Amino acid sequence: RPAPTTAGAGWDAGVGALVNPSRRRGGTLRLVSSADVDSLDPARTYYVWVWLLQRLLNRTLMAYPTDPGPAGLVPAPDLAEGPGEVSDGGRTWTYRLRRGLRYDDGTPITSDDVRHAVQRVFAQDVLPGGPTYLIPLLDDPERPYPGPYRTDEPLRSVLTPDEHTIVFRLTRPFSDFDHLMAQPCAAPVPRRSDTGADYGRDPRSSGPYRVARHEPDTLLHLERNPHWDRATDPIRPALPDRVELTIGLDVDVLDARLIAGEFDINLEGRGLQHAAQRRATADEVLRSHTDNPRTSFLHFVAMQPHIPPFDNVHVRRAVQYAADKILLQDARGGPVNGGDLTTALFPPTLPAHQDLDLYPTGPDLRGDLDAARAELAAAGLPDGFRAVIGTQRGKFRLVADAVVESLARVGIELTVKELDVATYFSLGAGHPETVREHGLGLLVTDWGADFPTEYGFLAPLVDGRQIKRNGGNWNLPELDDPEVNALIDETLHTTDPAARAELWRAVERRVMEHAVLLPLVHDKTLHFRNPWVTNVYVHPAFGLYDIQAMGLAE
Ligand SMILES: NC(=[NH2+])NCCC[C@H](N)C(=O)O
Repeated sequence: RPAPTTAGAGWDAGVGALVNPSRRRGGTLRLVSSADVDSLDPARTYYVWVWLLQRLLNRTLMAYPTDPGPAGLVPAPDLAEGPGEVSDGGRTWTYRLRRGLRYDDGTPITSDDVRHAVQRVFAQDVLPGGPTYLIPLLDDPERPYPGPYRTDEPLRSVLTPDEHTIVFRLTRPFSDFDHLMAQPCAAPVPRRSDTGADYGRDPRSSGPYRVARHEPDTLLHLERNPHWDRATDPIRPALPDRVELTIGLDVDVLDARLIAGEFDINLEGRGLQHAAQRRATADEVLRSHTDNPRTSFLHFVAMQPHIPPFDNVHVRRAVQYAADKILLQDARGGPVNGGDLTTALFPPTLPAHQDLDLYPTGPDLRGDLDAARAELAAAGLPDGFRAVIGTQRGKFRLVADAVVESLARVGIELTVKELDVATYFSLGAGHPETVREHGLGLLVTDWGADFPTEYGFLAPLVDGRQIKRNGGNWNLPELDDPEVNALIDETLHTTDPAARAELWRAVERRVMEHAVLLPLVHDKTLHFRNPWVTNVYVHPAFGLYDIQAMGLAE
């Protein structure tokens, strides 16, 4: 019976809890996406939803557990027997592999294959597209590693004492290393099957499923991996016999067919679009099949000290005070569906999350214009000034327009520069030269961490060492405060998680003191779940349903 005709578990039932629990194996899970995968090479994917799909295809040393609660944020032993063994003050990480495990072709998984996967990341000329956190942590600047296609000498910082042991000797302490071991670029790839640029056409699988067929822009079918051993996998229930992804639908077409029951779940997970949002949130039966989680993305405005007059802290504080947070949230969808207002940066899933509101916007949250004008006077610009805000067409433009309206009230006169959506991070707001070319003193953007920790969340946004001069830059103000950098370094060797949280609170406070980032909202989304899908929950590390946990009702 289609969803509109029978009530489900209830609004938000899959947020922090598991809906429709079952161990029943069998059936075909019908997934849908508006977009094709970015890559089927585990090293070359960045899409959050493809990382989710990778939980079906490939195992890793550590993986996020199948848990809707806070424990879901802590990597658990997967291919490893236990969590990474830390020595040398957070600089050496040792893992011990489970024995006798096999790929889909029946061949053995060994520590050499995990080293090979990590080595492949270095071949950015052949395998671009995935995360590269591992490179600075493992590369010797005095003796650079050119990747495994250009030399057969192994990476010197990665030891394999035997077939079931791997040791990573890092260039610096790194508290969050288990998280890097949970990313798909660290899933084992045996060198014997590594076809390099072509690997995605026929990747090996260590997970419960393997690729049966991929037809670009059309479909992806997965079948069981006959060599995966259920008894050896503490993460994956592997309930369906088959997973079939339909690719390429218009987003409203997708929502309509999903709600009609023609597909079980939206894999891409961008949420219901406006039309279906209205329909679902208004209907008592449809509400019972909907979850409204935080996505852990932050929507914010960045201000760039390299673009006068934004070099002046008082100019930046004036902007913070004059922000109409209500208007800005409304631009984000927000009378009722505009995410969650925030005056700070960390999502509330992180330990360091704190009350921090250095520039309050008045009793109605619409702006403290007196405070803003006083800041403008401090800047020597009491009547305001002219500037340019960079944005994208669409939702980001409505937000930019809300900034224009907000700031006009204190004589800050903004014009809007739109930049190409596709390349916004590579060549647009994410490229320091572009920001200078168009004189973009303000930039509208959003961000989600590549792993659910304070470092993963905040370092790319504020750490001076993370400024990407050639594009893909996420530190838009190009903040390079040695005190912030030093505090971040301290967190990375601090073993005690509580002391670590306090240091991160100091970092976030210092960042807000600089006033280079204006937080707007933490984003939220509406996911629809058909009632015959079992084990549905929003994975706290992803903000999307954990597809791999799902089954089908009898
Ligand atoms: N694997 C992921 N978490 N992908 C989505 C986030 C990618 C990147 N941090 C961004 O905000 O654009």
